[PDB]
Order: sequence, then C-alpha cells, then structure tokens
Amino acid sequence: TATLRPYLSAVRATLQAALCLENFSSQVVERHNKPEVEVRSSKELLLQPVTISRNEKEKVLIEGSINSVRVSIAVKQADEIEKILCHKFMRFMMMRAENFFILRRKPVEGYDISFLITNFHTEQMYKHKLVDFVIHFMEEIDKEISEMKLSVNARARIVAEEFLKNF
Amino acid sequence: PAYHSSLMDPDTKLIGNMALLPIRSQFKGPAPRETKDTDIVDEAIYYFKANVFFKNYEIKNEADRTLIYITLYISECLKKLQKCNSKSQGEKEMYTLGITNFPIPGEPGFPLNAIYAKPANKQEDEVMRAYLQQLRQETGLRLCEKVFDPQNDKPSKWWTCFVKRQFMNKSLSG
Amino acid sequence: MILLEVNNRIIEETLALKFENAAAGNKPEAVEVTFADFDGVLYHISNPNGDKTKVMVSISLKFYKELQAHGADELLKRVYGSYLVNPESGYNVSLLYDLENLPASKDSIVHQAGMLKRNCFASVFEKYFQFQEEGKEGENRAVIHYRDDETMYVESKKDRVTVVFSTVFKDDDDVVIGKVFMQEFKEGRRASHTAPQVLFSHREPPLELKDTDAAVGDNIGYITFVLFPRHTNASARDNTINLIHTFRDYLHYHIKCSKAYIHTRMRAKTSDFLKVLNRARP
Amino acid sequence: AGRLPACVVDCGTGYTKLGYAGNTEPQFIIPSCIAIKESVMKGVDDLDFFIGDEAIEKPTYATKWPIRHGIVEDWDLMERFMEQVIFKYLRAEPEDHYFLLTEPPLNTPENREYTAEIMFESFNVPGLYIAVQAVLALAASWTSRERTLTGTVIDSGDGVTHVIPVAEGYVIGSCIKHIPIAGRDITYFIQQLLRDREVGIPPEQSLETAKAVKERYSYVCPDLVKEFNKYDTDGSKWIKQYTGINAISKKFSIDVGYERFLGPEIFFHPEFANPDFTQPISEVVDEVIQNCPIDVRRPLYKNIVLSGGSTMFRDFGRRLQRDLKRTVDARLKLSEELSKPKPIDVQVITHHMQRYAVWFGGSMLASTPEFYQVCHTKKDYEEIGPSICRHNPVFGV
Amino acid sequence: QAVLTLYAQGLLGVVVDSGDGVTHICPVYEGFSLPHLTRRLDIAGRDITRYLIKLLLLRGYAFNHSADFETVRMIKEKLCYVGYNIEQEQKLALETTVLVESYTLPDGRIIKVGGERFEAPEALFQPHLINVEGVGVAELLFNTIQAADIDTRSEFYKHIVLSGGSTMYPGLPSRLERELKQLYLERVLKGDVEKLSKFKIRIEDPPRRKH
Amino acid sequence: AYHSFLVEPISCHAWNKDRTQIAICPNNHEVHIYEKSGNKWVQVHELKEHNGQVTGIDWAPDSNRIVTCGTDRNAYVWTLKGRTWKPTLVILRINRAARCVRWAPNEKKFAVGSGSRVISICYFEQENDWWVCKHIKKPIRSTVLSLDWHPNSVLLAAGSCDFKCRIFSAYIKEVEERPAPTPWGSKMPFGELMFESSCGWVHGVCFSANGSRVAWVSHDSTVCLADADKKMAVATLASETLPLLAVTFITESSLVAAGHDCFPVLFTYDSAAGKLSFGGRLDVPAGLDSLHKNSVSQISVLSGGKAKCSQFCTTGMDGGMSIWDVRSLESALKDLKIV
Amino acid sequence: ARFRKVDVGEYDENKFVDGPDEGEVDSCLRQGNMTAALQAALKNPPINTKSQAVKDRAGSIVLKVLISFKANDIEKAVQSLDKNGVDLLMKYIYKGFESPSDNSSAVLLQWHEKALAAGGVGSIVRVLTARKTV
Ligand SMILES: Cc1[nH]c2ccccc2c1CCNC(=O)c1cccs1
Repeated sequence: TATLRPYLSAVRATLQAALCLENFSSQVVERHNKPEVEVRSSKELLLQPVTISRNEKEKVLIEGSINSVRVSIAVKQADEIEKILCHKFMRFMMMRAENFFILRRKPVEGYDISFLITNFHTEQMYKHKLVDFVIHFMEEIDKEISEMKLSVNARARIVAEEFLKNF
Repeated sequence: PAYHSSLMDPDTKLIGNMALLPIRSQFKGPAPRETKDTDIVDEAIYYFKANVFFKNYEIKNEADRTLIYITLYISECLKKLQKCNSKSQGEKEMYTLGITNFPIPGEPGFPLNAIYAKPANKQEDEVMRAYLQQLRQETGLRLCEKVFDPQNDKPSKWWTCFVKRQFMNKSLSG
Repeated sequence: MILLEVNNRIIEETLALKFENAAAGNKPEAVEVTFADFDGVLYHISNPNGDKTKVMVSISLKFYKELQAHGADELLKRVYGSYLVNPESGYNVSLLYDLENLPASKDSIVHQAGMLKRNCFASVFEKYFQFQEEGKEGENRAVIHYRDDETMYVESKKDRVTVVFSTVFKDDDDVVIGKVFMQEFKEGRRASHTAPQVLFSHREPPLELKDTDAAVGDNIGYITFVLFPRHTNASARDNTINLIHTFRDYLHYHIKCSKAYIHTRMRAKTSDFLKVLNRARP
Repeated sequence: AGRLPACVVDCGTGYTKLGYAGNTEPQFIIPSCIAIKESVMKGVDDLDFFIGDEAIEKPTYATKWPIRHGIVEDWDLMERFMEQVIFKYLRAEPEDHYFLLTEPPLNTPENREYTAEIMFESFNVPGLYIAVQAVLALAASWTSRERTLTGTVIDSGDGVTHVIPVAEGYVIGSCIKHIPIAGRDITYFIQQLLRDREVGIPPEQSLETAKAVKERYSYVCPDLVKEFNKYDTDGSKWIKQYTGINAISKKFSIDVGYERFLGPEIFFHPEFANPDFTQPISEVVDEVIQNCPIDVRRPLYKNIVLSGGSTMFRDFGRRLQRDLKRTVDARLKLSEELSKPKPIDVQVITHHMQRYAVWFGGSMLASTPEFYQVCHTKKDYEEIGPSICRHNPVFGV
Repeated sequence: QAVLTLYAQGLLGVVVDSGDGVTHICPVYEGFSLPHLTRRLDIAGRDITRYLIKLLLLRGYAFNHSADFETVRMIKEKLCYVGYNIEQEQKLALETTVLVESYTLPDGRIIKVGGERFEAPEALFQPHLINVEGVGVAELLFNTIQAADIDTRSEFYKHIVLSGGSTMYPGLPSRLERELKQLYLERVLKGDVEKLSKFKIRIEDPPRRKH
Repeated sequence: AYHSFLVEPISCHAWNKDRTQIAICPNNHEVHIYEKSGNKWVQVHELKEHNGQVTGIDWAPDSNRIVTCGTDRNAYVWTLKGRTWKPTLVILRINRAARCVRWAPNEKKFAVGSGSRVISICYFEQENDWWVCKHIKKPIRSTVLSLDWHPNSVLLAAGSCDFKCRIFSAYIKEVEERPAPTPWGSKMPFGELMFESSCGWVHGVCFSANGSRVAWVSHDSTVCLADADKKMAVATLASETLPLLAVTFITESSLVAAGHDCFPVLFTYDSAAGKLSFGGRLDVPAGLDSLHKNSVSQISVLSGGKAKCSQFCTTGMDGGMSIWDVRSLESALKDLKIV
Repeated sequence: ARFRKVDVGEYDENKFVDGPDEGEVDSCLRQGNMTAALQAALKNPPINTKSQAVKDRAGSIVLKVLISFKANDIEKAVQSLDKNGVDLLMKYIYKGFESPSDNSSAVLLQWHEKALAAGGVGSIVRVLTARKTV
C-alpha cells in the first residue's frame, strides 16, 4: 500500500473541514429542523461538493451544509466474489441503520455506502472521534471483505474434499 | 382459598377474641359441652392436610382463630408423634405435650400476636390458658386414632410428611 | 453435517413407531402423513381403505417415467419384493407393510423404506455402470429431468462412466459463490488422486450437448463427474450411487450454509463498529 | 395450492415443532437447543453441531438455548438451528416451499426483519409468513365448535404461562399478563412432596421421577379436602406405585399419592410453592379481561382457549371455568345488591389438538389457498425490502 | 367563536379552527360570520389519532383502537407534524433515519416512530388516505374564499388565522400557504408563474392562543 | 479556568452586571441561572416559558432584565419580582425561529435576528403599556446569525447566512433622539443601510468600544475588520484552521475569537498598515489539548469593557464555561502582544 | 387533483441568488521549468465564467502541470506560492480528484499532502466555502 495512507489522509482532512456543524432551524418551514444537505431547499446553506479519489474506482464524496454532512464511499472491489460480498455487507449494515445512527438507509447513487452526520450527532459525540470512525470504517471493511473471501475459499476446499474422499 | 370453620353462632361465647367453641371431651376446661356430631376439633383435623399448605389465611370470624390455633398445634403433635413406636406410647407423649405450657396471645413467642386479642386480666388469662389446654388435650388423643394404622408402631407416613410444613409459616414452638 | 444424509427420517421414524406398537400388542392407531424430499419428491403414508392394521408408504416423482425406462421397476422389485404393491393413485411406487405380518428383524426393512427415493434412482446408474463393465459402448445416454429446469445426463464410455448436471442458480450472487466451490472440485485430485475428476462449465453445456436442446444462460451451470471402474465396480457401486445422486443438493446446501457463515461474520463486525461508535459519546 | 406442502415451524422457548402443512400432528418435536464446540472458527467448524435430543448429552459439545423467554437471543445459533431443521429433518429444498414461522406476541418489528433476512438472504425461500402464536391457538380450537378470532388464550408451555387477550385476530398487547407458574414449577413441587415422604429415590434421579410421576399420574381435583379424604379412606384405589431403575447399580419402588392432585393444584393456589406470587390463575384471567375494552369483555369470557402441554391435566379447564364463574358471578351479585346486569357466559374451551395447538393452527392455515395470497414473496422482498415482513395480515375467518 | 378568535388578534378575515370533533373554516367580514361560504372539514383530532393507529399496526405493533387510544393520542401530540413537501419527507423517511424517535410506553417498553409522524396528519390534506370525500382544508379554504366576494379576496388571503387543538402541528401554517399558492397559480391564473410573487398570503399562527 | 455545567451544549449565555450570575440555555426549552457560592456554582433560577429551544439570551445590566428568544418564534422580556422571574410576551411578528438577541446599550430597545430574514427592533411604549417592534428587512436575504449594537444605541451590526456583514440604523425617535453624526454616516433614518461587506456565513460580528471599527468572522475561516475612519476599508485575514464562531474586541486594536478549533485566539489590527495579524493561541497546555472539548460558540467580555478588557467568558457545545484572564495570559506567554 | 406538482418555491421572492495562458504554460513545461509553469497556470482563474467549458480548460492546464511533476519536487514548488496561491492550488487539486487517470490521482494525493501542510485545513475549508469556484 503506497497509495493507502495518502488517500486516508486527504479524506481525514476533508472530513475535518466538513464536520463544522451547528444547529439550524428551518428557514423554509415553520418550526421544522431538517438536515439541509438532504432537503437542499436553501442554496446558500449548502457547501461545495468535493471528492477525494485514490484511483479510478476508490473515492469518497463529501457534501456539507450548515447543519449536516453526507459522506459517500466507493469500496474497493477487485473481482466478482468481492463485489457481491461488499454488496451483501453494505445492505447488512443498512438494514440496521437505526442502531447505526449515522448511516443512510440507501447509498447516494454511484457509491456503495453513505453516512449522514448531523449537528445533533456532533453535539453528543466528539467530532474528532466521528472523523476517526469514518477512517477506521474504510480500513476495516476492506479487511473484513478480505477475510470473508478467504473464509469462503477455505470452506469450499474442505467441502470439495470431504465429498471426493468418500467415493 | 383456605378452609374456614362454620361453627360460629350468634350466641357463641368468646374468650379474648377467640371463640369459646363447644367440644365433646371429658378433659377439664371451660369448653362448653357439645351435643352435635361434630366440634371445632374434628373440623380442624378434617381440614389440616389441605389448610397446612396455605401461606395466607383471612380471619372471617372468631372461630377461625380457634381453628387456626388447633391447626398450628396439630403440627406440634406431629413433631412428637413422628418419633414414637406404638399407638399407646404416642397417646402418652400427646398427654404430656398438651399439659406443657405453650405460649398464649400477648406473650413473646406466640405468632400472630397482632391478630389474637390478649387476656384483659388474670381471670381471662387463666380461663384462656384452660380452654387452650383442653383443646390441646382433646386434639392430641383424637389425633392418635388417625395417625396410627391398625398395625401398631406405625405413625403413618401419610401424616408424617407434613411434619416439615408450616401453616401460614408460623409455629407454636416459635 | 457436511454430507447430506441419504435416508428419509420421517419414513423411518413413522414406521418404527408403528412397528414397535405392533410388536408390543397395542391396538393400531391411524396414520395420515404428507411430506416431501429434495427435487420435488412427494410422499404419503397412510392406512389403505381405513385399515389401521396396514401401513402404506408411497412416493411421487414427476420424472418417474424416465427412471422407469432404465430398470427402475425391476430394481425396486428385487429390493422390496413382496412389500412392493400396485402404486397408489397420485404416486409411482408403493410399499405395503402389514402390522400383523412383520419380519423377525423389523429394523432391516425400516432402513430400506427410508431409502425409497434413493432406490428409484439406483437403476439408471447401475445400468450404465453395467454397460461400462461389459464394454458395450455407443449406448444412448440417459436423460433424467430431476427438476423442472434441471437435468442430469448419464453416459458410458470405454474406460469410464460420466454423470453431467445442468443446474440452475436462482439467486444471481449464488452463481459467484457456486464457482468458488466448483473450482475446488476441479482441483480435488490434488487431495485424492484416485477419486472422480470433476469438470465445470458456466453458462453453456459441454460440447457433446451443444447440438441438443440443453439449456444456456447466465444462471445455468454444468458439472461433469467422471467415475472410474474403481467406483462403478460392484463393490463400491452403492456408496458411489449414494454420493453422486445427492451432489446437486450437496452443492446448493453448502452455498447456503456459506452465506449463513458470512452472516455471523457480519454480525460480529457490525457489532464491533457499533461499540466503537458508542465510545465516541461523552 | 402447489404440488408441495408448505413448511410449518413453531419455535418455542423449550421445544420446536416442525412439519409440513396439512398434517395434524407435527412430524418432529425437538428441544430448542443446539450443541457446539467451544474451548476463531475456520474451515467448516460452524457446521459441526447438533440440535434437539442429539444435542443434550453430546460429550465434547456444549449445549446452548438460542431462545429465551420466547425471543431469539443468538441469531448465529438460530440461523444454524434452521439449517438442520430444513436439511436434516424436514429434508425440504428451501427454494421450493413457502414457510410459516411463529412468534410470541410483543415481538419487535426489528426481529421480524432479522428472521426474514435469514429466510430470504440465506435459504432463499419463495415466501414467508410470520404468525402470532396466540392467534393460531384460537384457530386451533375451531376443531370443536360459530368460529371467531376473538378470545383469551391461556398458553402454558414449560417456562411461563401467558394470558393473552385477542380481538378480531389482533392481540391486545397492552393487556397481556404473565404467570410465574408452569410445567417446571409443577415438577419441582412434586419433587418436594416426594422428598418429604418417599425413600430410596436416587438423588441424581430426583427430577426423572417427579417429571415421570407428574406426566403419568397427575390431575386437577375439584376440592382439596374431599380429595385428601378419598385418599385416606380408599387408599388402595388411589395410591399408585412407580418403579424406576437406579442408574448406578441397576437396582426401586415408591408410592405415589397426594402429589397426583397437589401438583397441578398450584396453578390455582400459587402460594403453595411460590412465595412471590399468590394470584390464582382464575383471578389473573379475570383481571386481564377486565382491563380490556368493556365492549369486548363478554366475547372474551365466552371463548377462553387452552394451549400448551401444561393445560393438558385432566379437568384443567373444568376447574378454571368453575372458579372463573365464581369470581365473576360474585362481582355481579354485589352490584344488584348495592343497587340486574345480565349474567356473563364463561366458557373454557378444551380440544384434541391443545398440546401443539399453535403448530396445528399454523398447519391448518398453511394448507388453505388464502395463505398463499397473504405471504410475502421473494419478489416483494427484493423490490421493497425486509420491512415488508413487519406486518403479516391476519386471515382464516 | 370564529368571531372572537378574530377579535383577539385585533381584526374584523378567515378562521381555520380544528379540535377533536371537527374542523371549521369561518370567513368573517368586517364584523361577523357568513353561513354561506362557511364550511366544515369532517376530519379532526380523533381521525388523525385513529390513522396513527392504523399506521402503527402496519409497522408491527399490537395496538387496539380502544384499549390504547389515549396512548396513541399522546404519541401524536408529541411526535406528529405536517409535511411541507410530501415527496421530500418520504425521501427523508426512506433514505435516512433522521425522523426516527423513540417513545416509551406506559409499561415501559419502547417503540420507534418515524415516517408515521407526518403521514398521519397528512389526512387533513388527502382525506382519501382515511376514506373521506373532501379536498382537504387546503383546497377547501381556497374554495371558501375564491368563491366568495371579489372585494375581500386579497384581504382574506392575507388574513388567515389558525385556531384549536388540531392546528398546532409543526409546519401547518407553511403547508397551508404552499397549497393555497399552488391552487391560485393553476386554478385562477392558468399557470402563469410570473403574475405570482405579487399574490399575497399571510397565514398567521398566534402564540397567545391558549386563551 | 474551565467549568462544566453539563455534557450537552450551552446554546447561549448571559452574565448580569456584576458578573455574579450567568444565565445559560442547556440545549433546552429552558434557561438556567447559576450563582457562585464560595467556589461552587449553584442553580438559583429556572426560566420555563419558551415552547421551543432557546437560541439567544441577553441581560440588561442596569435595569436587570433578561430577554430571551427561541425557535418557537417568541421573545420574552424577564423581570425580577422579589425572588422569581416573570416573563412578558413580545410579538416579534415573524414566522420562523428567532436566532439571536441583544439589548441596546441604553437598554431602551433590543434586536432579534431570525430565520424570517429580518431583524426585529423592539421597544416598550409607556403609552399602551406593551412591547412593539419595527422590522429592518432590505437588503437581508437569509437567516440573521449575529448582532452587536454600536455604543450610540442606534447603529446595529449584523451578520447572516447571505454571507454579508452589515451595519444598519435602529434609530427609533420615540425612545431616543437625533443620533450625533458618526464616521459611518450622517443620515441615519430607520433601517438605513450604513455599510455592507463585500463566501462564508457570518457567525459573529462585533463593534469596537468607540464604534469606529466593526469586525466579524465567517465560515470560510477568515476574520475581518472595516475601519470607519479609513473610508470603511476592510482588512482581511485568512486562517489556516477551522471557522471561528464568535469574536469580540479587547482593545481598539485587539480581537479575541474562538470556534471549531475549541480554543481562543488573538488578533491585532495595525491601524497604519490597515492589516490584521495572527497573535496566536491563548489556550496552551476525549483526546484534545484544549480546555473546551467541543466547538466554542459564544464569547463575552466579563470586565474592562471592549476598551481595556481584563477578563472574558467562553461557552461551547461541550457544556463548559471558561473564564480567561488577560494578564495571566500575557504572563504565561512572554511572546503575547495585544494591540 | 394535480397542483402539488408545481414547485412554487422556485418563484419565491425571498429566496437567495448569488483562464491562464495555455502557451505560456506549455512554454515553461517544455523548458523543464516546473516551478514557473505552476505559478503561471494559477493565474487569472476562470472564477467568473458561466461555461464549464472554459473552467474545465483551466483545470486541464493546471492538472497537466501537477502530473508533470517529480515526486521530490512538489514541496519546493508549494512553498514558493503565497497563501492566496496555496488556497487556489488546493481548489484545483480537488478538481483533479474528479478526473482520475493513470496514477493521476496517486500524485495528486502528494500535492494534497504538501498543500495542506502549507495552507492548513483552513485552505480546504475555503474550497468547501467558495461560491465562485474553478
Ligand atoms: C405492549 C404494549 N404496551 C402498551 C402500553 C400502552 C399502550 C400500548 C401498549 C402495547 C401495544 C403496542 N406495543 C407493542 O406492540 C410492543 C411494544 C414493545 C415491543 S412490541
């Protein structure tokens, strides 16, 4: 990995700049409070979308606003097995999005998984720790997918052998 | 629910708040003379086996306090009757046991002191001690003809097994 | 459990409970049972004409006619003999046990009844192994449609008998996991040089069938086993038949258990992520 | 309608009933436990386990119980348990059969999603229906009657007994009440009754005997004293004998008596064996139905259905009905006096399929054409998500 | 009352009032109300509380329209609000979790409420969602005015006032205005989206309300 | 000197005249007043009236009245009657949340910035005996985030989400009279736009002690200053860190600010060169090296006025309130400047 | 019942409303004068044009100078720019990230590393905050 650390570093830095949120009452609806980056009903409240890419496949899209940030990630997928393991793994966490309060229930089109961090989140969690979680998350899902890949093959071999050795 | 007595009469006399119920015995005591075929000592024995399992007993009238006392005492008789080898020997231990002075209401060591009225004076005191001693006696000799099987030296296991259970979790030996 | 069992537990347990009660001397209880097996197999256990003293076990295979044209009825008769009777309406084979006329060792027939399904397939294999062992070549290949959209091809050659399978992976991602397993079969010889060679084709059938109406598509998968005389001979035959006829199910079963396992990994990982996330709270 | 019958699986805290729809009794009734290896899983170690009876004594295996208080507490273990239910016992190709699973009332929507994840993402079932036990039990009683899906269910398995009020196929969740009395407590009690009287009973075989005695000679009596009386007068035709084999020395006999009627009696007099609970089951039922809407109380009283092995004792319902009518009639006596409320009809229904009432209901429902229109299919799962299995429309009437 | 409600705000306009029983649109002209033009929206508090139950039984919660009515009512009062743009709200509910709130019940068991929070009050704007023919307060108000005199229209439109228990849902005033505008634009100016801007509507939600 | 009132945000704070009490809003619908007893803080008052989250608090020093505004769109002026605070409703005539409030120095008026994209200048009328208000609308296009009166109680600086920092005239001739000319202008009729800056929501604005200088910080990590004496020229300074949320003057040429970095910083203005310069950290020693563990959202001068400030207060989203000493800071940092 | 289909807000009057010398760069690029080319491409950015055509052009030129750099030669060049230059550079680096190519991204992550050490996180902030950008 000659390109990994440099990538995560640009991501950590951009994430630190986006997580500067504050509580914001709706300017469009009486007594409402909404994650602006989601409803996007007031252009001045949105920031310039940025992307940090490691290569043509792996990248991170960061969309900010006065009161929330949407972080989307394109996960590394070498071959067919990884593509389906990543996809099953992302849906797995999305179905449990309520326990995982910073995850979107569906990814932004073009990415494998998305986070939606609000001012309410940064008010009850140290933002420097959330930024750490997003980086920890990117490193860790890559490892989990590698292990899953090895597990399937490991059990495949034993399964093909247990059958054949019995003839 | 638990089994209560149905002997209280609008003319039944009381000793404290217990009911001075008639009984059919020869022993001495202030217990009236019973004419009818059943008295509070049969009722209590007839019910024991079932009542003993209860943990809660609601006192409906003063006769229940008499029933209760006799019931708690039956357990006492079984404590003794448990270790004996003859329908004759048992008869004796029951005599002695009945004459031995057990705690009465008001004294420390009598469970349910919050339910039984205490003797308001030395007469009421001696009378009550008497009524209880008479109940204890009839109750013991009457209990031997049940506990023992026509086969001597046989304190039927069907009376001994309850020796460890306590009605309302109370005891006259405590 | 790695290898799928071959016998049917409902058949075996139901008989045993009726055989034990008959021996004891009890008055027979009625029985009415409907159950299935892999590959759309349907069974029925019942009292013919309400006679509680007789127990019938019937099996229904959508593809019986095809196995019938390959020694099925004959093999069945040799095995069950007097227990085989005219097939119940709606089924192909029927076994009749008389609670008043049970053998000395009731355990032996209970074991064979539980193999009813396995025995119906037995012949098509015993026949083509017999061909190989006699030199008879050129013989047409057997074509058993064990499922609505799945087919098995049996063909004998000079020095080997081959069994091909046309199997469908309904779930698109199941194909990917399927390959991982197929590749390990293709290399099984690296663990048992004597055991059967296994080939695998994805999307298209083996050339010998490209002229036949064999199926083709993204979710189809062909698997070819190559059995050798050491497996087909009359000494290994049964065990070989027991393994090979459960292969299709053996494969799909492991693909599923494989996903079940990935799931526990995901539960553990997700659980850890949640622990970290919550440690970001004051 | 299909060539193959649907699979019906009823997972309980203690036992799991499984078989095919359309049958009357379950094909297998096994202990809801799984034995694994424990002392980082690799290869195929995850497949190295056993379930049910085969799992209770396995030497090198540790026995786990995935479901506690009726709710799944270990999805990894539950998911494997299903693997054998499907591939080892039922022997059903999961992609070919619709499945009907049960759930206790008060289960969360989240859990249903988890169940569905396992049945669709793992075994790829074509369709899945999740029924609430209580409602299936009601339907099970129809086997002995105007049929309605309104009534009170008394489920007594082995862990705890539940009084579940149901109105038009829908459980009145806010009115459920649990009772710390069930089969287990009955056994333990019968155990104390024996210890204090019978001798020569292998200390290491205390339960074996009690459980045996309970299941072979217990019953509900109408009156305690009158019963005790019968036993002390005609002892020869009431006192039964039990003989077991000492596991060590292979050499014992004991008289069985009072415990025959005293054991089940604890449902009606909990103060007998339990110091923290003293409400009679007749009273608990009354309280529940009273807490419900006034306009549904009579229909509830008119249809109290039993469910579970613990409501199987001879005369259980008879005694429940008698006692329930006494508490109810008494209340209406006080009214009139104080001041003419029409009498309240109290029925305690008992039928032939009670022991596995839930499973039988599930089996009867999965056999009807209507059951196929009401199942969430794989297609709907894929085009709408697992959230579709949060609500299973009640059907059958 | 419609008279008095206009009194308090120190005016002599239209009054949209909804409680548990019913909704009333009482237009008032420089003095009092006019039966003709004054209508009734047959859906109020209760009907939303009933819908909140059908919506929660759909989620997988064992509620009973009678045994739990009061409990769900408190859930409504605490969590329900009126969606501004239903398309945008359903997205928030479908794609994120920012709407999900936990509600502890009387016995203590918790439940989660999300999309249901705005879907229930939506009945006021789409009665068909609860089987009731009408066009919803929005469209209704717009017909109680447009159909009225032409010499008060402009006055009325910039003088609408909410009143009652079922009118405190968060965002109600805003939704009302968006609706009225949408009706005006198409039904009275044939989609000429330029003559707009000078259309003046001021739906006020007063605080003093209680008394 | 740091203190933790809670673990959630302190939305906003306000000290009384003697700095004897501090009123804070704990991410609540309520306002909490704390008083010190020895070296402990003790809650003495709970102001419960707002139906929405309180977003701004201001304490009028002499009259001792507390004004609060919240997301419920209301404003409440609080009067102390014996031992209890009684709230008086003020109709702001807005339809979006109020976001900030500040009493004028003469305590005759107070302004409320809000989501309605307007500013409500409120004043009491001893005539009809109630609170009323006029609005300053043009040319505000977005939510008003911050406010700060000019010492003359007429000019009003404001910063909002439309990226502009402006100075208006809240001149209300029925409570005060003809404002004397100011370098900002001569004509000060109500609502007149005296100045408008020329990227980044303006989180904070501040007027120097004499009023000829106005400074403001924005979201683009910059701090600005417009010199009224130099034809309103504007000095800009790009920070290399995160956005500042609050700012105040500590002398006519020194500014202190804080924000998302969670620590205060010093800025200095070179009048001659018309250039701003970084004076450095002031907080020199979870996993942070700063006193506050989260964003600082408000700063106020505790004593010495904006002319010769000696002590100032900070509150943040971590729930803590710090009291900083300027001489103590000048000592611990031999390299510290100031003016 | 159509009328909710029209997004009325789009007409609400209360809403809000808001290259270099290609040859000069080539000249320094061909002569091997890298530091010079950088400083030339960062001149007169199309900060005010409406077409994404003119901007995509400026981006291309700047991108062609960054890729054309030697790993160990970036630090020097960065430090030769003034803060405004660093902020502008950073905006372009983030632009490059949107057009990945044969390692184009692998080197851009080097410019980011260097640019950040000079402009600090603050410069990135100004990328997210710019209304008129490259
Ligand atoms: C279970 C329950 N308790 C209540 C108290 C008051 C009002 C309603 C109820 C209900 C029924 C709805 N709750 C549920 O279905 C569940 C709650 C928690 C897990 S499931």
